[PDB]
Amino acid sequence: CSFGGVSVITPGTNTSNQVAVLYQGVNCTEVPSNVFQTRAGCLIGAEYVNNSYECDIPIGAGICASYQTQSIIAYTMSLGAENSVAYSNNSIAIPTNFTISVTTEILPVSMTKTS
Amino acid sequence: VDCTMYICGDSTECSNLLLQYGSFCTQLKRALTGIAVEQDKNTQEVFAQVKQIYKTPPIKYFGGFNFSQILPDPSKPSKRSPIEDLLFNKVKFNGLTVLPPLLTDEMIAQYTSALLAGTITSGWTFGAGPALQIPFPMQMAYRFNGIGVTQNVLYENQKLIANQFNSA
Amino acid sequence: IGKIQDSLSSALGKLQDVVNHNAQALNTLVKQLSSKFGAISSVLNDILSRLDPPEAEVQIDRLITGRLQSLQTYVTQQLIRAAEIRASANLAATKMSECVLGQSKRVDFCGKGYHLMSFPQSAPHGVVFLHVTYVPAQEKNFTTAPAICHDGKAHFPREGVFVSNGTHWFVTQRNFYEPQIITTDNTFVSGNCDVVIGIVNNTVYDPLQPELD
Amino acid sequence: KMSECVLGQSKRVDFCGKGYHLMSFPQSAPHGVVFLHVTYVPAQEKNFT
Ligand SMILES: *[C@@H]1O[C@H](CO)[C@@H](O[C@@H]2O[C@H](CO)[C@@H](O)[C@H](O)[C@H]2NC(C)=O)[C@H](O)[C@H]1NC(C)=O
Ligand SMILES: *[C@@H]1O[C@H](CO)[C@@H](O[C@@H]2O[C@H](CO)[C@@H](O)[C@H](O)[C@H]2NC(C)=O)[C@H](O)[C@H]1NC(C)=O
Ligand SMILES: *[C@@H]1O[C@H](CO)[C@@H](O[C@@H]2O[C@H](CO)[C@@H](O)[C@H](O)[C@H]2NC(C)=O)[C@H](O)[C@H]1NC(C)=O
Ligand SMILES: *[C@@H]1O[C@H](CO)[C@@H](O[C@@H]2O[C@H](CO)[C@@H](O)[C@H](O)[C@H]2NC(C)=O)[C@H](O)[C@H]1NC(C)=O
Ligand SMILES: *[C@@H]1O[C@H](CO)[C@@H](O[C@@H]2O[C@H](CO)[C@@H](O)[C@H](O)[C@H]2NC(C)=O)[C@H](O)[C@H]1NC(C)=O
Ligand SMILES: *[C@@H]1O[C@H](CO)[C@@H](O[C@@H]2O[C@H](CO)[C@@H](O)[C@H](O)[C@H]2NC(C)=O)[C@H](O)[C@H]1NC(C)=O
Ligand SMILES: *[C@@H]1O[C@H](CO)[C@@H](O)[C@H](O)[C@H]1NC(C)=O
Ligand SMILES: *[C@@H]1O[C@H](CO)[C@@H](O)[C@H](O)[C@H]1NC(C)=O
Ligand SMILES: *[C@@H]1O[C@H](CO)[C@@H](O)[C@H](O)[C@H]1NC(C)=O
Ligand SMILES: *[C@@H]1O[C@H](CO)[C@@H](O)[C@H](O)[C@H]1NC(C)=O
Repeated sequence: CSFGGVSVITPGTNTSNQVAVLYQGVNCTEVPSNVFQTRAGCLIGAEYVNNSYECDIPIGAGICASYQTQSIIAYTMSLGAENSVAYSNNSIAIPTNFTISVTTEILPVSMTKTS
Repeated sequence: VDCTMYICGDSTECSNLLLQYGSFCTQLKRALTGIAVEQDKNTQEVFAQVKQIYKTPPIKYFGGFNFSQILPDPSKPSKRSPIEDLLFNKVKFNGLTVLPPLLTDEMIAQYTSALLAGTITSGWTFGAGPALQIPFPMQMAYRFNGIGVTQNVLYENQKLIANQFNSA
Repeated sequence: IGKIQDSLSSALGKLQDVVNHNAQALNTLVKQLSSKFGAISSVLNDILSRLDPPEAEVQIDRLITGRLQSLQTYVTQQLIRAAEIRASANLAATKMSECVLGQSKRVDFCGKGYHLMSFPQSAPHGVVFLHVTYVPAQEKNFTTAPAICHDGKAHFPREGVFVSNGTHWFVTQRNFYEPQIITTDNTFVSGNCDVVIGIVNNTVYDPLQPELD
Repeated sequence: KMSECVLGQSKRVDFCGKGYHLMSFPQSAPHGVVFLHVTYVPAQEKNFT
């Protein structure tokens, strides 16, 4: 037939009560506005934009959703900025200053002893 | 796996009887969902180790050394390299489903090519901060110092060393 | 150090997770004491009150089997969760040795940057490391050469790089810009200047030659 | 390995191949990664007093 899980995408009830719905790996013509077909299923209640942001809520196969443009949106995540090294056969870059930085790292060591 | 659809499966005399077992099926779905969320974090931790998406310069001439078999192939939809193309040619049911990974392998190939261009252009500086360009022969000479060889041994043998790399 | 205090006072999800998983499992264990598993009730004082002993054995066994199954599932998942906490504690013990009682050279093992030092802090069921690292900043480009030719000889820097500000040639150390005059005290010689590719012509200054004379 | 053999030079013996680690290059495989380790191997020794 065409079974599959149903997932609900929400920006959080402390932001809004709108919702989008993913029918997982179901063809979006046999579900029963915005109907959008994904490699991960049929998405209802979000509009597809052409921009690309950092991932917010992961849908799958490169698609994420966000509450931005008010409602939720889809798109393809961003790997990162774009840095272009001016490499040449006789050029070098050398630093003239520094910063002292300090970061944290958290690790579990134990859990509770039960009998 | 949908526990209820694997066990009973359509029938209704089976669902009411299975309802008598408590939360055995909720535990199993939690266990399988944790596994699936861990598989994306595995890949994020191996490959997304870079701030920017670095590119190699067009001229593409690093004092000789030849990296063409491991740099990306612009005439492809996937933009994989020649060796990444060699590696990729060698490797519905009763409630069962396969989810897709969050990262396509186009994205993974794009992370790996940026890690490669960071190394060929900046040595090890992009792994500790901003990428600082250095010529490749001089970076190779810094690395010869790190193994305890004096750095004129590289500059006086550059062509032989580059040929050996290329043959290997 | 003043910003760690703000960012925390205003992130411990890996410690909160461990706690949540154990509580969610202990609650599922108790919530199973109220399932029939195919019996007339969930209470032994109800099978021992409306059944004669030959008929209550069959109903008590159905509860025994279910409760044993549930207890043994609890005990398997705890073994699998403890084997994961064990590896995390083994990594924490290595970081305490290599980042707190030493200076590490391994890249990205004791922070991001160049490791200077680390400080431990205790947490509810774990440990926080505060990593202090050096990060270089504010880079300039110069032009470089691998060696300098002078008097028919090729000179290489002892511990630096040859750089040019446009018209003059100096030696710096590689991570911090601090230019010096190229002399025979910060360079060494090997060979003649026609086998290296990229040599430049420049003068290498001898300190004795003038001073003596 | 990606941190210590690709983003730096390692002095740990045999962590990045056989020989003295020079540098390493990553390639993506299906469900995995391949590391090409470049090392320096000494050759043609003579004996001395
Ligand atoms: C190196 O960077 C530091 C900043 O980290 C510079 O010091 C700052 O200088 C500005 C302008 O003089 C002041 O407003 C800041 O208060 C200074 N920061 C600190 C922490 O004191 C320093 O001048 C830079 N050095 C060079 C040579 O550029
Ligand atoms: C880098 O190496 C490759 C070999 O893997 C070179 O490409 C080959 O070059 C030979 C002649 O030198 C040709 O016969 C082959 O057909 C080439 N194979 C190709 C193009 O796939 C390549 O030229 C080298 N790069 C440079 C700059 O010399
Ligand atoms: C090092 O020099 C290069 C060469 O100009 C600089 O890189 C160029 O910067 C301009 C302006 O930011 C860009 O429009 C070019 O695309 C860059 N790349 C080139 C020309 O190949 C770079 O800014 C210099 N670095 C520092 C730290 O001053
Ligand atoms: C490169 O650095 C040198 C510094 O040695 C500069 O030359 C000196 O500049 C100062 C101030 O302009 C003068 O008082 C000196 O007479 C110059 N010569 C010497 C031998 O010290 C030079 O201008 C710098 N070049 C560039 C392009 O910045
Ligand atoms: C570096 O210096 C050497 C020696 O001063 C230069 O060698 C001379 O180059 C000229 C022009 O090519 C020739 O006419 C001479 O016969 C060369 N003499 C020797 C002893 O080789 C060399 O050309 C200089 N390099 C540059 C780039 O100017
Ligand atoms: C250095 O000299 C030693 C001998 O002192 C050489 O070792 C001998 O090697 C030959 C050939 O393999 C064997 O037949 C002998 O039995 C070895 N000698 C002993 C005492 O066992 C060694 O091969 C020489 N190495 C070089 C690079 O010259
Ligand atoms: C949650 O609600 C509180 C008060 O209603 C507000 O201060 C806070 O910003 C909200 N959180 C988010 C993420 O909107
Ligand atoms: C859904 O069915 C239609 C009708 O056959 C088909 O054109 C479409 O490609 C199907 N969906 C997908 C994702 O292939
Ligand atoms: C996104 O860009 C493509 C370019 O091929 C265009 O065809 C499409 O209409 C755009 N989508 C929207 C929603 O504007
Ligand atoms: C660097 O490349 C230039 C081409 O712009 C060439 O003229 C020069 O000989 C090269 N030098 C070295 C050291 O490779």
